[PDB]
Amino acid sequence: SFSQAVSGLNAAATNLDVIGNNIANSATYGFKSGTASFADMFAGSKVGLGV
Amino acid sequence: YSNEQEQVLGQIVLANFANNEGLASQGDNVWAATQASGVALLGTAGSGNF
Amino acid sequence: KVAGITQDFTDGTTTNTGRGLDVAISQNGFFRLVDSNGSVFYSRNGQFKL
Amino acid sequence: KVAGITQDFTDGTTTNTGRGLDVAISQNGFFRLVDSNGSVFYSRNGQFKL
Amino acid sequence: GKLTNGALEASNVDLSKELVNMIVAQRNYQSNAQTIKTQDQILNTLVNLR
Amino acid sequence: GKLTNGALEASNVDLSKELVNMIVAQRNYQSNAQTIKTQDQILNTLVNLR
Repeated sequence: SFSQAVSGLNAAATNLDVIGNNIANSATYGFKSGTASFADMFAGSKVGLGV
Repeated sequence: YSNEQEQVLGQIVLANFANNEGLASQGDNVWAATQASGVALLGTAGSGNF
Repeated sequence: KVAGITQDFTDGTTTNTGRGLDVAISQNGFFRLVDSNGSVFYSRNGQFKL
Repeated sequence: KVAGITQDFTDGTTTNTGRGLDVAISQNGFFRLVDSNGSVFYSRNGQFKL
Repeated sequence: GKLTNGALEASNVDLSKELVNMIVAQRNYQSNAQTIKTQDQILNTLVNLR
Repeated sequence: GKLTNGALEASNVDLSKELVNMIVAQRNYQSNAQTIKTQDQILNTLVNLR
């Protein structure tokens, strides 16, 4: 039960830190932007255990 | 064993009887195969009437 | 009667800990380990250490 | 006289466990089984393994 | 299966499901206490009568 | 590449699009905060129901 979200919390925190790392590296020369790419877990359960 | 191999050291024999009710229980937890029950038919478990 | 305490082998979440030597399986697989006796054991914790 | 101990063969609840080999019936049917003796038995505990 | 580099295998124990199984197991234990209490109650009710 | 001598390359990050992304990620993060709030709220109603 916790599993579903705490991985959701960690995913959204890394998303925010990637956005902040883009904004902090605005107008530094030769920087390339970052975008976090996520993925969902599944298992032998048909319910989905997070990000 | 410490080489990670097992070996068998025995298979516990089981014994049925003609009738069980005619066994002579001796002075402990044992019964004696007698005239009233005949020879015990011998064999392992998981097989037949055992 | 207790026939058996059955483990349930549904994999949990793969919580991304930032450490390096913490490789973990999320399928049927099982890590192989030995101890100082040379006795083989098998596990699924991935937290590893030099 | 004790005429007989008759089981209530209604459908029990189907608790969904995520185990793959936990098939179960919710109707009249019965799982056919044998054991090592070759005697045929019948059950409804569908908890299975290898 | 495949195995991931940095992530670690969390356990599969759902906390809620094991709590609500624990409540039912408690009441199962207390009703087994009720049947031992009624069986030694019937034992002393036929011991106490002559 | 096509290489030029005097001119320098700026970062490819478009800043207002990242402001919009930070708003989306902030409300996503606090929505996941509200789902951990609701799920330890159902865990503590399982606790203090008893």
